[PDB]
Amino acid sequence: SIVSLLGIKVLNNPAKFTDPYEFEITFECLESLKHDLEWKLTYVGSSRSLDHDQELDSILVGPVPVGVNKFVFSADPPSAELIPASELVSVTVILLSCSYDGREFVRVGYYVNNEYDEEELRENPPAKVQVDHIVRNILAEKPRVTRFNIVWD
Amino acid sequence: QMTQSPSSLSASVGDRVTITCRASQSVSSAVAWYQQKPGKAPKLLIYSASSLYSGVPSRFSGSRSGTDYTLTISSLQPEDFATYYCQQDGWSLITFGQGTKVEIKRTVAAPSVFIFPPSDEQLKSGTASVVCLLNNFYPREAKVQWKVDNALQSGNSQESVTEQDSKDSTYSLSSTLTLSKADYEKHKVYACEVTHQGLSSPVTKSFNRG
Amino acid sequence: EVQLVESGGGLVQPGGSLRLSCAASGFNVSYYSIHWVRQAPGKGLEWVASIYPYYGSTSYADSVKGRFTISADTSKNTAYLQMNSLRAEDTAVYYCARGYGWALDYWGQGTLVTVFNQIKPPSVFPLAPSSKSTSGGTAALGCLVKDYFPEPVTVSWNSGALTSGVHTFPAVLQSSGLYSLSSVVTVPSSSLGTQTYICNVNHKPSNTKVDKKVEPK
Repeated sequence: SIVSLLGIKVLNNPAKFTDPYEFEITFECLESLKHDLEWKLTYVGSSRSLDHDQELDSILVGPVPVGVNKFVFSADPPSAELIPASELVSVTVILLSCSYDGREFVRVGYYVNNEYDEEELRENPPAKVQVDHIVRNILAEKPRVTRFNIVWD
Repeated sequence: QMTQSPSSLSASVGDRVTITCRASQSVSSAVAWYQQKPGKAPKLLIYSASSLYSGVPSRFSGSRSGTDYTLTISSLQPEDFATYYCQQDGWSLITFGQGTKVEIKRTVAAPSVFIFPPSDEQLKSGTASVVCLLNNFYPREAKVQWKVDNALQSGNSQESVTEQDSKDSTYSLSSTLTLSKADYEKHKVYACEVTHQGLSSPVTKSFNRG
Repeated sequence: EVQLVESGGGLVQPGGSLRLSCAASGFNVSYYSIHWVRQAPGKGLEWVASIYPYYGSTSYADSVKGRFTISADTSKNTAYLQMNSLRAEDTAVYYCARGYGWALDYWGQGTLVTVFNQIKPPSVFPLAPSSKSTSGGTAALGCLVKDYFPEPVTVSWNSGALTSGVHTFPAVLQSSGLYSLSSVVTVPSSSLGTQTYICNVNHKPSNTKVDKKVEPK
């Protein structure tokens, strides 16, 4: 691997469902690359009969200097209209990945708990979901990292 | 948080096999499947419910319905007889299923039944172990009853079974009846009575003395 | 060339402690989660503890919480399991494994942890062949390896020259808390008392080696 992930911090946690995800990412690039790096955030929800996946946001970073790199990725929140009501207040996953020329080489997975912010709503969840009352809590200190060997240049 | 059944199944090369685990949550990312053979470390097959791990044969696949997760082997190969484990990597805890041993089918084979009195060396020490050997039988299910002067024994025997023989796929079993020397030397007829599908009626192997 | 190599396992009494180590080769532990999973003989896999990268945050099984601590030293590229307040039920092979997302990709070969109250060498008795152990052209004979602690014992026949027709059974834990096992072999009945049959029993915890010649009766 030409790129090593050195640190990753969620800056705003817990947060509203509709708040952007702020990831402070520290990495090192060990030699010059021809292309930019593409950071992506993916939502994965699990309902009874299928998963729902959403590409939440992506950003191209480059040209990448050799050595240490650090930035905050502020990723757009999910499109709630694409998520079943029951899944909006469930445990879900987000996957933060980096790719090179379209090839994913690192993936950082997080558990996320979503619940209503009022006792009455938690115990009597309404038929018509009230997204402004949903709070997310990312399990930010226990990242689930996967690395993949890729072709670089 | 994670339950697996059954503990074992018997199958033939060419069979489609499925093993299911019930998880506490439906999060697909959390579930993985492993293979383990005796004397070796586990090997990852499937991760995140349905992703095939690098280098693993395509006949292994994983799926999810609700909180039920299933490993499918599309057609068992000779090297696939092993124990399979599911895993749930949860919010707080990792839980493994109890494991499912996939064993190989063969035709019924009755045990050969042999009996061993206690050695004089052991009796001198104050104990008597009487051993019944059931050699090379199939299937594994068998019942061994001990009788001393025709009295059925309870609570004073233990059994051990081998794993399937790699050449003929049979099992063997040893049952040990343990008595004090005084009790052993007080009775005459010691008998091992074996019930097994391959025997038309229970077989008894016995000897006299003590 | 990814490898995890566990060490530190050994014999310990209840209430004592051990430190296991997991030396990583072919990768940097700072980029991965690391896990300890144990397995008692003939039993299933039981997760013990996990440590996560970047934060060094940790998770523990309920059975070990407050007694075991997992850690990592990234400069030594090693992970550790400090096991305090050991209990008999902690006896097992302990594997270190590398995290692969939510799964475990590379597992070490394991280190054995044996909790013992007292070391007891086995007594070895013959299972003598007789007219009660013959069928066809063969006879069964064996050795009973009784009342030892802890596991394991190893058994061979004729110093490893005899392997065909051998069944060495799993040890059983007796109600006394001591183990017993038997090993048997099937041989030609015409050979009894002419070809010698000797069971070689090794019990490393007590530094015991016994050879027992089994004679016909």
